[PDB]
Amino acid sequence: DAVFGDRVRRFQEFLDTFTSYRDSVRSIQVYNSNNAANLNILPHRIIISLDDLREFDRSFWSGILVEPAYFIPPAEKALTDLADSMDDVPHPNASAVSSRHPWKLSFKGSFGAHALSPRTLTAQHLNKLVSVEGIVTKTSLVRPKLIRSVHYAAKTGRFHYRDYTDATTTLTTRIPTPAIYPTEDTEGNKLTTEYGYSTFIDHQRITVQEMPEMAPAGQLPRSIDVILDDDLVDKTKPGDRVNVVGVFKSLGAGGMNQSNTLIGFKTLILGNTVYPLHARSTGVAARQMLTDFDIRNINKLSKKKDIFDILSQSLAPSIYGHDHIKKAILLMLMGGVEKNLENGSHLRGDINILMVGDPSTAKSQLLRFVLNTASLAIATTGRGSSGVGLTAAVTTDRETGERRLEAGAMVLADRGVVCIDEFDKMTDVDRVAIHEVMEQQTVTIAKAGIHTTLNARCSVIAAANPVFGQYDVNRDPHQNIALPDSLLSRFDLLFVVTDDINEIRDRSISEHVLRTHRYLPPGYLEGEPVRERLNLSLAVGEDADKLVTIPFLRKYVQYAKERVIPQLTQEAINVIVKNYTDLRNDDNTKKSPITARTLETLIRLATAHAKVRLSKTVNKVDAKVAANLLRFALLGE
Amino acid sequence: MGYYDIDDVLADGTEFPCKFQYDIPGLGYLENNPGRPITKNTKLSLPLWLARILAIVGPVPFVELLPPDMFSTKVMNAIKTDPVALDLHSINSHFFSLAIKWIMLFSEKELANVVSELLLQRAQELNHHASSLSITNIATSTFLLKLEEMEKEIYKKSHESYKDTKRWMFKK
Amino acid sequence: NDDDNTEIIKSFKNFILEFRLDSQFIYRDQLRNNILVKNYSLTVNMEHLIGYNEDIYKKLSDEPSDIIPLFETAITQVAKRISILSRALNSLPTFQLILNSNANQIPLRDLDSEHVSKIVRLSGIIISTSVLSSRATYLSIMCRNCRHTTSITINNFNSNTVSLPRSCLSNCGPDPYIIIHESSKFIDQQFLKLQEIPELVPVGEMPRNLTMTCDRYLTNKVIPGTRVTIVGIYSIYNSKGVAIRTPYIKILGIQSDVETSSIWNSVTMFTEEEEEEFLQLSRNPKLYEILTNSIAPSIFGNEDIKKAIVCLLMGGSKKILPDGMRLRGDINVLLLGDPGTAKSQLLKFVEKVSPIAVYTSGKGSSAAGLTASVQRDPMTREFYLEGGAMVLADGGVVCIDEFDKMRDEDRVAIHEAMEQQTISIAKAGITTVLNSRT
Amino acid sequence: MYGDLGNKLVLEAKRTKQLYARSNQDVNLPMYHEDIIRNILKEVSNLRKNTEYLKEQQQLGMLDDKVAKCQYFVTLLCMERNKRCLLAYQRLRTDILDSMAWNNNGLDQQDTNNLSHQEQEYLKEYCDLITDLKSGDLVDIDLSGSLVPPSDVFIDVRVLKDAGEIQTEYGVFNLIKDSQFFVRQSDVERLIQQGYLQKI
Amino acid sequence: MSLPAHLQQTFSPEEIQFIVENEPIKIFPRITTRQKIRHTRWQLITTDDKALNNMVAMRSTEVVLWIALLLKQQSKCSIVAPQWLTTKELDRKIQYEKTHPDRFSELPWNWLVLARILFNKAKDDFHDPIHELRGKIQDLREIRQIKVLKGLKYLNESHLQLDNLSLLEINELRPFITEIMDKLREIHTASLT
DNA sequence: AGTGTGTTTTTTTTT
DNA sequence: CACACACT
Ligand SMILES: Nc1ncnc2c1ncn2[C@@H]1O[C@H](COP(=O)(O)OP(=O)(O)OP(O)(O)=S)[C@@H](O)[C@H]1O
Ligand SMILES: Nc1ncnc2c1ncn2[C@@H]1O[C@H](COP(=O)(O)OP(=O)(O)O)[C@@H](O)[C@H]1O
Ligand SMILES: [Mg+2]
Ligand SMILES: [Mg+2]
Ligand SMILES: [Zn+2]
Repeated sequence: DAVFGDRVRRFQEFLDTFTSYRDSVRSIQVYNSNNAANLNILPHRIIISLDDLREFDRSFWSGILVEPAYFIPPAEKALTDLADSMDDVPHPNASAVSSRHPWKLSFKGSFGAHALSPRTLTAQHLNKLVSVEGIVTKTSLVRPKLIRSVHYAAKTGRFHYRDYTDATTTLTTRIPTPAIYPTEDTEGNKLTTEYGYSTFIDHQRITVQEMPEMAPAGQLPRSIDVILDDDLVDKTKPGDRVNVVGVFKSLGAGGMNQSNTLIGFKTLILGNTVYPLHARSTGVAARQMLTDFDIRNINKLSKKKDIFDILSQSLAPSIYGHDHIKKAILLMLMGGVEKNLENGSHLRGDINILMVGDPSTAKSQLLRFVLNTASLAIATTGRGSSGVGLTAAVTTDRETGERRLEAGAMVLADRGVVCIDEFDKMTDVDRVAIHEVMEQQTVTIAKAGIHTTLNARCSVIAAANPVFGQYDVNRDPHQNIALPDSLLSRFDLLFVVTDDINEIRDRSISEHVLRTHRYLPPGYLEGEPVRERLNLSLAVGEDADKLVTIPFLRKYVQYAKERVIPQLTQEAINVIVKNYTDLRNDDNTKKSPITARTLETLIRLATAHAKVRLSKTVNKVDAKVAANLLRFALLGE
Repeated sequence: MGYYDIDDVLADGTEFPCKFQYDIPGLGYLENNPGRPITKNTKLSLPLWLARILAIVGPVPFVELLPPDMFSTKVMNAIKTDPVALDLHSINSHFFSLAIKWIMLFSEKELANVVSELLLQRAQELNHHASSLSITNIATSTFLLKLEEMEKEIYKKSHESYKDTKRWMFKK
Repeated sequence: NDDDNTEIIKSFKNFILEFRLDSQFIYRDQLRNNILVKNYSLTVNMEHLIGYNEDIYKKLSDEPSDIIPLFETAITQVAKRISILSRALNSLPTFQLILNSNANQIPLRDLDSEHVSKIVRLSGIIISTSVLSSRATYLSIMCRNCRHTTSITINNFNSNTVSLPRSCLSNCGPDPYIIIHESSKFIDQQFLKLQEIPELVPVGEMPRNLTMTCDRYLTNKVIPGTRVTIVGIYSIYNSKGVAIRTPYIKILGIQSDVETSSIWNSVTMFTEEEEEEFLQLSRNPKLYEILTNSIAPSIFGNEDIKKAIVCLLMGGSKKILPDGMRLRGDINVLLLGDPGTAKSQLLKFVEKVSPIAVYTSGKGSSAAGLTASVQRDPMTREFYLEGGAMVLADGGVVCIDEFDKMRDEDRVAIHEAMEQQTISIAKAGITTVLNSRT
Repeated sequence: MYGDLGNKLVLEAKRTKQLYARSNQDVNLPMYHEDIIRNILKEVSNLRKNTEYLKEQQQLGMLDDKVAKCQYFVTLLCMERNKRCLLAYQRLRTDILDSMAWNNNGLDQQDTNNLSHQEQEYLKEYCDLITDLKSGDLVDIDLSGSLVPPSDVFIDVRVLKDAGEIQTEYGVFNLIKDSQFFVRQSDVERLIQQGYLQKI
Repeated sequence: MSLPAHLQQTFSPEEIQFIVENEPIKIFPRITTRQKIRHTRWQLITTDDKALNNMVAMRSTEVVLWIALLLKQQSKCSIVAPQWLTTKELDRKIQYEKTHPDRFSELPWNWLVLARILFNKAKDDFHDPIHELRGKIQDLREIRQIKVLKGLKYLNESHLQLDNLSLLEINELRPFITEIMDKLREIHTASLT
């Protein structure tokens, strides 16, 4: 332990070098204490970048990489003793004091030399801490691990704590032991096992896969499991891009028990710290940041009436025209209020729009633009997905051993904007399933043995081609699209895209494409091949942390969903009802009797229009704008 | 440095972020809007060959440069973590030249120190690769990709000397 | 004999150190090369070994299984002697041997019950590649109660595996030496499966396949569906039927029967010269019509058609906009016309020209998952995603037959995938999306 | 943006010099890219026109030299950048010219289409100057003499192509197709210059 | 052109060979150029032909290298191996190099080129078996390269010194070394005000 | 008393 | 890995 003690001393010298860390720990402890007096207790997790401490000690920083299993254990021991000597509030929660709260070490930045990828991970670099960012398909459920056993015979007055770290949490590979709890203890003592004071760490077997696009053609994504034990439990859902900082470790004796003997070795990545980054193009994990500077920004424009049109223009800058369509998709993006009632009847604030368009009307790209604009962005085509699979798969999983719920899109759909393309081609069973589950925004999932009902409230855009190649006015719209009005009425907006062509507009489209094409991508050599590289992003973890820019716009609108919650206002109410007067009984045969749905649709549309204005309540301007756009869409103009 | 050097001109041409400390009319053509003049406190990328002079000209410089992400702190962090690992060409095909110009403009020893260290490490690795002779390797090509063009030239000349030697002593 | 074995090791190092041609010791040359780029691997030709000394080669042939580890030890000692200053375990990873035979190749079919544990030369096409599997070059253990810690350095040159240590070995138990998997050093292994010589076409015989193993400097060299001429020792191990054990091969050298180079990492094997004449052909506009005429031999004309084919194969540039959008590069050409007009013949020729994609047919391709089929894995009841044609066609210009004869409904699923240049699947609760650059 | 046109020109020139340099053998001079040259010519003319507008600009109302003269100096910067780019390209061209002259006219892109007139007579007069260096003094040594050290004067050479007899200094020599001939090094070198010999 | 860029950067191995050819060397004649007191003189400006007029078959004669090689091509010349070339000297130098990883041994800079040429032609006249000599000189070359590598760890922007490095190796190393060295110098100068 | 040995229907996918 | 049986 002389080298162990030396590493403890060097880590202490580190803590001395960087006050901010001990300050952060101090802030953590006071956060723990006050919240304890009051919840949401953050764990004893401490985050120190690789680029940190790299300066004062090259040797220690290197040996962390070379032999993490010998560097981090003493480092965390020193972390813990420093914290408990510096928290200075030992008395409260004396029960948990004996159970002990380990202090955990995390990291920031990219190793590069160590941190490359799951596929690039090879045995040549093993027992060394690395980091990889990947998609996780499989997540194992949590199971506590009892490493410190609390057991005691009343007569002894000793309270034996037999602590066992067999395979996972241990780094020294301590010998396996069963923790029998001998009922004789040592001196024939009953040795009652005292529940509580006993450490339990909820274990996770989480396997992470590489990018399909980073994987070369014909190569399946490379998958490797990671372990999380009541320290990093459950930030991430399956199928999310996530960066994990883990050490490459082997277990199972490599399978070389006695003889077959050519079987592979059992290895696995145990990850101390994890940085989830599932945002597209390595963004902010779909979590838009916020600053008071950005807060005060935009707002002054929101007072100006033209801001809504400016936002509409900003959308799909690669597309020409479709300004009303862009306004509609903007209204889509902003989320309406889910009105709740003291019964099973809960009003939906979700926005659902159906659109029919000729092939190559950019609507597919439009759906793609909505995708890359939305946070969740659950999108597919009519042939793209299996309806049951996307809604719910009630098949069992072999590792689980019993019947499992597997909602491909539905559970992914709820609490996020979702998309669907070519719904005419979609399986009719899926169509009738989505029918009335998107109206009620909830699915009973009572199919098969499992009957648990799970909510599915989300905003959906539909882009299905006409039955004929192009919409023919001579044919009825329902002749042009075979999709029944069932839940087709339950689309808050309906859109028809016809690729009719006029010299002025044709020139406009052509010039737009000409500008988009000759334009060399930002920077780069004019004669330079496309790179679309990995960006070699060193920043990992907290290191990663009139026209308007798009991601900035997305951050603003997300901030809006967070903040702006308008309520239906009386003058807006009167405008709405005055419209509805003739809207429900319009003499013109616009087809699709609007009924009671469209009243709620326009309510939501005016609410989101107020959200554009950032007003804490709706305004009649929102109501009349929504009515104007709705009549625009319904007339087909 | 050679006045007629091609890389000299190329590095000079690269635009760099410049913040306008002056609002001077008539220079709108620099923004491709000649009618609209320059306004105060505006950041704009401008060609390096223009840029360094524009920082020079000014009392208060008329236009002020911006600290490049090209020289961002994370760049030096990545360098110090592993000089070999970084793909310099991806960062730039003229990174070393740009650093030279910046240091002549701004004598930052620490930047000079880290640049020298990176150059040294890539120099040992380049010597290893050039000394390797076919009788090609994927890792050597990957390293070539990771290197700045001028580094590639050094490798080319060194490996050329190696090949001349090996053809010389091993055969008439 | 251990001293005799060391003497044989010395003889082998005398081979490598004092085998030269025209004063050139090629072995030290490749040695210093593998020092400069740290590939602990060495390539040797047995013809050279015979020329220097028949006897050592014969000793090799007698029982290569244990001769090879001695040779690896000799190479490691030689590297220590050369690349490390004099008087300056796991400090230097062991070099591993690579061999090229050039002898006859017994067919995979008609392999004898003889030749067990004998070096053999063969060829076949890969049907499957395994993921990497580490192997304990060095093993770190401790005697449990005795606390005695010891080193083990096991080679993959026996049979199956060495059993765990028994007894105290300086009671501590039948296996006191508990393996501490931190100091232990591992090297990845990969398992391979060769189809028997597609050209052999044993009439009425299902193509037999054998398993192989590859070492760290042999693994991942080649992909499935690619033919390789192999030189590895015939190998036998027990699967878990009396006295019958799994036949396989431990490879000492890998050569491509298809002879096609590996995934092109932009390393110019054509070098500056060949690309220079390539640009010269690009410089001369007449060479455009040269490529036009050359395509589709015996077609007798249709030159503008061939020009269109050349342009399509040439690949449309995919531009990625700064916006979330991205200009679609590839295009898919439609072939309509009268039958018996060499159309399918031309498609086959074009696919033969460019193997980045694979020629197929509509009926031959599974209707479900043409782009990528979903199949239930034998050892996982979950229906996994199997790469369909346009997964393979992704990154390649693909020709497929009988479009009209194909059922239309799934062909609808193809236009969306090509339009997006990806393949988005949310079926069966699996939301994987794969690129389709074809 | 104005030098950006020059930037493309100099990138093209660097491509050409890389193409030539990577091949030790002679590279035929690529087509003179007078398109970009003339584009820059109009740009500089219009650049000069804008400089004149700056002078007249002031004579009228742009009298704020701090601003006007700053604008004019900037123009000067742009035009100097363009000029220096053109100088670099032209110098590279001339280096290629000198290389080819030494390798072909001195050691013995033959077509001048890739080459503009001005530089055509430039290279012709440069070759004349090389001959003048050969002329008069230093006539004893070959000004374009082989830069390889001489290995052996007497070497046997097989005739690459049959071209009949060619007179040497003292020995008759018929270039009969594929005939070995073991003689001094001067004659064999000069016939290698025409390539009629081979294999060393 | 006037001079190819590669040529001006460094001396070609053939130029090194020429320079070594300009060196004198000990040989044995097989012709008595001496005329009995009881023709044509060599009359060389670059080298005293008086010695050339004075050879007697099998006697101590020193001549410049290239003429020695020329006559050795003929049957009329016998070459003398250098003393350092002797296997015992080679072994001593090897032992020295192993003894002193810091520095090199005082080899005659042209020794590499000499060994090449003699192996090319003087294979006959080596008293020691030639192959062992080839192996030993190869090993010395390897050791010198390795010692260079450790020096590469210690490359400096101020001063680089090479005590006993051969002319061949320094010539082949000069381009890369000078490029790196001058780049470091430029970096430092830019750092300086 | 030696020492050995055992426990973690559905749903697409064809067709 | 490690604890009830069936003799060891
Ligand atoms: N213009 C032509 N020049 C040369 N051979 C031709 C020509 N047209 C047809 N052929 C021959 O006719 C054969 C018939 O074509 P196939 O390869 O069978 O496929 P195909 O032309 O697509 O016919 P279908 O439409 O599939 S029945 C070709 O293989 C050629 O050998
Ligand atoms: N108005 C438009 N402006 C720009 N591009 C357009 C426009 N309409 C269609 N496109 C182009 O049409 C192509 C196909 O569009 P897509 O999204 O597949 O059509 P659809 O609307 O039928 O789904 C894309 O390259 C898209 O940019
Ligand atoms: Mg579409
Ligand atoms: Mg056909
Ligand atoms: Zn023991």
